[PDB]
Amino acid sequence: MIQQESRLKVADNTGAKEILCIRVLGGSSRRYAGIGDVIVATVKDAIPGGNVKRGDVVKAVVVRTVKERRRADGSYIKFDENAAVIIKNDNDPRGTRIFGPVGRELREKKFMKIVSLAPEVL
Amino acid sequence: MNTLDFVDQASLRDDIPTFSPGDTVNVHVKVIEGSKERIQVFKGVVIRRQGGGISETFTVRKESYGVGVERTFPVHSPNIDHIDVLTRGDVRRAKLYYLRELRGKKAKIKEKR
Amino acid sequence: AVPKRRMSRANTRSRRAQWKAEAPGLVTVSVAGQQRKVPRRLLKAARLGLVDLD
Amino acid sequence: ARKGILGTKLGMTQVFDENNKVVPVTVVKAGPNVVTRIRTTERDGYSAVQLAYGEISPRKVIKPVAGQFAAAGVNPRRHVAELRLDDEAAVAEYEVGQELTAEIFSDGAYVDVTGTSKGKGFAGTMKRHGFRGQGAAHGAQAVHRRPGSIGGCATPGRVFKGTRMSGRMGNDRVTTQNLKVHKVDAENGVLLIKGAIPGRNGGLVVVRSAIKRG
Amino acid sequence: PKPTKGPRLGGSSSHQSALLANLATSLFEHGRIKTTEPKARALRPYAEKLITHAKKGALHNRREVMKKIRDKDVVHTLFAEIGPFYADRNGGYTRIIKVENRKGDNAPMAVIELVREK
RNA sequence: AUGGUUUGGCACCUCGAUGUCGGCUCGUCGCAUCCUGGGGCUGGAGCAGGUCCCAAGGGUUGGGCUGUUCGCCCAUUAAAGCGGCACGCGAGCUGGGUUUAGAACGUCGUGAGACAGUUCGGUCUCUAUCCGCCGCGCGCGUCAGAAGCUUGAGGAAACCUGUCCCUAGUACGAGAGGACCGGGACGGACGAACCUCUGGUAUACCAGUUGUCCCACCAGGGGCACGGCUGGAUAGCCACGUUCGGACAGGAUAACCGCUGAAAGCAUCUAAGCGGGAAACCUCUUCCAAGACCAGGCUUCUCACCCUCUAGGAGGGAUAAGGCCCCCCGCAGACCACGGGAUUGAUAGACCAGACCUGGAAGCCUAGUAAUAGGUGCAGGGAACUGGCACUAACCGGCCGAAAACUUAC
Ligand SMILES: [Mg+2]
Ligand SMILES: [Mg+2]
Ligand SMILES: [Mg+2]
Ligand SMILES: [Mg+2]
Ligand SMILES: [Mg+2]
Ligand SMILES: [Mg+2]
Ligand SMILES: [Mg+2]
Ligand SMILES: [Mg+2]
Ligand SMILES: [Mg+2]
Ligand SMILES: [Mg+2]
Ligand SMILES: [Mg+2]
Ligand SMILES: [Mg+2]
Ligand SMILES: [Mg+2]
Ligand SMILES: [Mg+2]
Ligand SMILES: [Mg+2]
Ligand SMILES: [Mg+2]
Ligand SMILES: [Mg+2]
Ligand SMILES: [Mg+2]
Ligand SMILES: [Mg+2]
Ligand SMILES: [Mg+2]
Ligand SMILES: [Mg+2]
Ligand SMILES: [Mg+2]
Ligand SMILES: [Mg+2]
Ligand SMILES: [Mg+2]
Ligand SMILES: [Mg+2]
Ligand SMILES: [Mg+2]
Ligand SMILES: [Mg+2]
Ligand SMILES: [Mg+2]
Ligand SMILES: [Mg+2]
Ligand SMILES: [Mg+2]
Ligand SMILES: [Mg+2]
Ligand SMILES: [Mg+2]
Ligand SMILES: [Mg+2]
Ligand SMILES: [Mg+2]
Ligand SMILES: [Mg+2]
Ligand SMILES: [Mg+2]
Ligand SMILES: [Mg+2]
Ligand SMILES: [Mg+2]
Ligand SMILES: [Mg+2]
Ligand SMILES: [Mg+2]
Ligand SMILES: [Mg+2]
Ligand SMILES: [Mg+2]
Ligand SMILES: [Mg+2]
Ligand SMILES: [Mg+2]
Ligand SMILES: [Mg+2]
Ligand SMILES: [Mg+2]
Ligand SMILES: [Mg+2]
Ligand SMILES: [Mg+2]
Ligand SMILES: [Mg+2]
Ligand SMILES: [Mg+2]
Repeated sequence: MIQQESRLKVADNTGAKEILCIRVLGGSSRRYAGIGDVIVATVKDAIPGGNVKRGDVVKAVVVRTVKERRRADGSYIKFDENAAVIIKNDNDPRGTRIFGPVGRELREKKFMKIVSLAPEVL
Repeated sequence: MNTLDFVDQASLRDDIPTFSPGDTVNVHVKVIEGSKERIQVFKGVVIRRQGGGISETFTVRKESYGVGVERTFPVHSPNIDHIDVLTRGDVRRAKLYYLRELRGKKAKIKEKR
Repeated sequence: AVPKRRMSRANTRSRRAQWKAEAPGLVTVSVAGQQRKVPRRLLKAARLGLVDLD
Repeated sequence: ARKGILGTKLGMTQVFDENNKVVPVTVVKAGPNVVTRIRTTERDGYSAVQLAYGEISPRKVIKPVAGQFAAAGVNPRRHVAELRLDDEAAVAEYEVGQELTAEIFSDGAYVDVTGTSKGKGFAGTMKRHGFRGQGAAHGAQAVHRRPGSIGGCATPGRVFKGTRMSGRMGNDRVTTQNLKVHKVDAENGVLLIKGAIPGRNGGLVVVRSAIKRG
Repeated sequence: PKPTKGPRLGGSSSHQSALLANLATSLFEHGRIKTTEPKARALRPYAEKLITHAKKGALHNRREVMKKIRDKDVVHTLFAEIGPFYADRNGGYTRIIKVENRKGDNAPMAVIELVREK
């Protein structure tokens, strides 16, 4: 439920606050991006001395969305506002933490580091 | 007349603790990793029930860091290790729809006395 | 749009050929000593004796 | 072989797995079907079994239908519908007047359910064939939501039979293939299926062994 | 009842509510009333509702009927005569009978009346 | 040499009117194929290529820029095909420029004006007759008449694919790197279906609230002010929601690969024969389908009372099976059609019971001078949901609707 031109909160210690969704990767005319999808985002505003300055183009893995997300037992989970995470070719997050909860689907997605160092997984 | 009352019974789990929209609860998510099971902890706010024979249906949802989180699960959930409704509660209805937008000091779940 | 020409007499009348009225079968009721004509739509009221038939 | 059964949808529900998941399910009460005729190839032209199920007051049932049922030797049934066989092997195991029940299905066997679709009434093109709505502003003139261009121009100078445009949709036979079975009732003829089969509460649904997978 | 499916009778919720209130008022004030049968079928639910509410005579119930029909005369008559008058019978207090189609617009006409047999 | 697509030539059709570029919606076809499929060769170790052959089943980006087509750029995918179709499509829409009337700039002209130079704003009409097409009905014939069930000629629909693991870091390669065929799982877009979950909507549900008018007064309620504004949600409908699908297999083939083989002691995939061989064809899957006039097949019910004409055939009645109308109606529906029921009955509506929603009715009482709070209590109220209830409405029922035959074998 993350779309082109959608604002995203940053859930990492890079120095990013607001970013734009470039697209949803891995699909011809793919149209939505929910938690677990590797999507491409651009930095719109960032910390002055942060690790990445605005205008850079980086890939992100969406984690926190205002749209519910299913799970095996029919569980639907709503969050307060969409949140992404910055990542590069090796699929290693460019930050060293995460603020706010996260979703268990990342473990399935094999981004072990994120959920392993997350403050809490739900 | 829900001709499935008698097929519902064939799988309906006994000892159904009561739970009300707007109670504080916890759940356990039996998850397998490397062919191994485990138990975790989680808090939530059952927002709605939908009783259905064996289809009595509901979820849960918590708050943290100024944000919310849920879990949806059976009345007779074999995944919920125990539906430990923390403190019995009520709310303005049986279902908290406006809970998706209240922020700060607006969105909690009342505790009855 | 409009027509390109006159539609033949026969064509117009053929189109007309299925637009007509129909006649039903009436019903008599013996109430109050009199038999009046009412479509079965009314038969029970006819028997009871309150239907406004001249 | 290519067994078959009629049944009704009375609602639809979900069950909670021993696999520990949750699955939606539809209530297809499979009343006991009764064989009221045989289709022997040598004397009819093919192999198949006649089926009927239900209850109708004798005055509600036509005289010829009642006579046919009597000659069959079974009580009146609410409708009649017959399924086909694939070989005389299954044929030899069926016999006029025999009663058939939901027992015939062993769990884990994919199934196919088909029946009349919902009554949608006449439908606009956009809803029917999933068109896209035009620009509803920037100056549409009573054309916010209509089909639009319809073919070539003087070549082919026609409108190409088959073009998908407005036409009353729904309310026709439809089938859903490869639906996992979930629980077979025995005492009171009930059958639970994952998914959402077509039809309507109180509608008529015919189930049969799945074709694709098995 | 079940909702008036097509373009509803009058063409607005307020108009329907009013029209029906006045219709019921007239029906109880007179005891029999001739109108277009479709309006009769639509009205039947409201008259039956009011009769049931009259079934028991209390301050709450009469406030209810006042809010519903807004005519103190008809409320009084309903609660004083019809209410007790229909204690024994249970449901189906009115009877719909059709009459000749109206001349002005041919619209089907049906005479409606409360069951006066009991 | 081919095609007729670009720039062109001719002026044969149209000046008593053939609306023009783009965009939008919708598409349809060809194949000189973009990917997906199958092959030949490589300067083909492998991966990854290059090239040519068969193949049109399916699919084939979104944005910034400009009116743009185009093109560049950014970033994805397997790909971002080339074209024909009045440079597809204004009696389907837009008018952004082209293309009137004002004005202006530069330029040409003494000039009025002009400039396939630029710049700002500038009326887009039609109730579908016919063909056509998407659906739904009426009439008749199917050879006594009816209710059902079909077989199936014959049409239609669908046909896409990515990623990851195992074989295996093995064959291959010095190393770097990294196989083929084959399975399994999870994905994108697309389609069908559905309301269980999550949600949307919710105008007979409820409540809060401003103004006002009204109901004799107040207390309480109602009218109106986009529902007066708001917050909730029944059912139903629906998608973001969930289930499923694209096959497997088979037959005959393309290109291609072959075996045994003389013409021509050899050689030779071939002229005799026999084989393999792909999303291409025919079936397999689903839907329509006996108006299939070649009108099919299988059951069950009514299958004999007349008259007359002038006996040749025909005209006037009898009806049952069943149908129609009628009534109540449906999740069926534009009207029609279809489905259900019509007393020996649950079709509808009330009723009861419940669920559900709303969340604490009014009245009284108590505390507070009050605005209010609590009890009376899980209050009151309650559409479309679940079961039963003849209480009302659907009937002492009318009307349509029974066999010329000929020839042959047994
Ligand atoms: Mg649809
Ligand atoms: Mg649209
Ligand atoms: Mg206009
Ligand atoms: Mg408009
Ligand atoms: Mg010329
Ligand atoms: Mg000419
Ligand atoms: Mg001319
Ligand atoms: Mg002109
Ligand atoms: Mg034009
Ligand atoms: Mg043009
Ligand atoms: Mg070719
Ligand atoms: Mg290839
Ligand atoms: Mg090559
Ligand atoms: Mg091709
Ligand atoms: Mg195809
Ligand atoms: Mg073309
Ligand atoms: Mg053109
Ligand atoms: Mg075109
Ligand atoms: Mg063109
Ligand atoms: Mg037009
Ligand atoms: Mg036209
Ligand atoms: Mg112009
Ligand atoms: Mg101009
Ligand atoms: Mg000028
Ligand atoms: Mg000058
Ligand atoms: Mg000059
Ligand atoms: Mg202007
Ligand atoms: Mg114009
Ligand atoms: Mg016009
Ligand atoms: Mg016309
Ligand atoms: Mg065929
Ligand atoms: Mg919603
Ligand atoms: Mg909604
Ligand atoms: Mg309303
Ligand atoms: Mg007042
Ligand atoms: Mg007052
Ligand atoms: Mg009050
Ligand atoms: Mg008012
Ligand atoms: Mg208004
Ligand atoms: Mg509001
Ligand atoms: Mg819906
Ligand atoms: Mg040779
Ligand atoms: Mg050789
Ligand atoms: Mg026939
Ligand atoms: Mg009959
Ligand atoms: Mg509620
Ligand atoms: Mg109800
Ligand atoms: Mg009901
Ligand atoms: Mg007659
Ligand atoms: Mg003859």
